[PDB]
Amino acid sequence: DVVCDVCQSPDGEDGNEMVFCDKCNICVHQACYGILKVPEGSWLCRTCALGVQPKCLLCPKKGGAMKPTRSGTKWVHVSCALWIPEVSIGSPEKMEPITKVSHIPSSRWALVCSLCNEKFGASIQCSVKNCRTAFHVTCAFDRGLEMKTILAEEVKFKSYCPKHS
Ligand SMILES: [Zn+2]
Ligand SMILES: [Zn+2]
Ligand SMILES: [Zn+2]
Ligand SMILES: [Zn+2]
Ligand SMILES: [Zn+2]
Repeated sequence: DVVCDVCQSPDGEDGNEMVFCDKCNICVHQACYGILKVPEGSWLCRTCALGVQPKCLLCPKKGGAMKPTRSGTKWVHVSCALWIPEVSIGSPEKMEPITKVSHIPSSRWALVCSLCNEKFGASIQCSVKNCRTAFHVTCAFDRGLEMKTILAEEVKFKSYCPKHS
């Protein structure tokens, strides 16, 4: 039916409802996109409100829930910012801005996404400890890899290559 673009979940919660953008028809949880209060009527995402189609600094995928850095001139996928370790979210409840992008190591910038083979952006790797297979977060989602947020002794983000999914 309908799924949240960030976490790929179809179910809402009390105080964490599914909200739809009036223009691009995208769907996001309150907690996933930083919506503090359910709107009284229609609602717009950030890029539709600004009227721009920015490219993600970290992956080659176009469209989807994106948030801006402190500058407001650069944009990053919420999923990419969540799943890439070195990236941090300025506000954990407003879900913005996307910061510490400069902290991504050169070794991560050097990884080639095994799914699209586009030497652009930043890729994460398989959660299995010896699996060096790398891929974009958005590519991992679109291709259909196992992408879970599990609760350990603490939320841990697990992304598994096709072989280990
Ligand atoms: Zn969500
Ligand atoms: Zn929109
Ligand atoms: Zn991205
Ligand atoms: Zn890719
Ligand atoms: Zn693997």
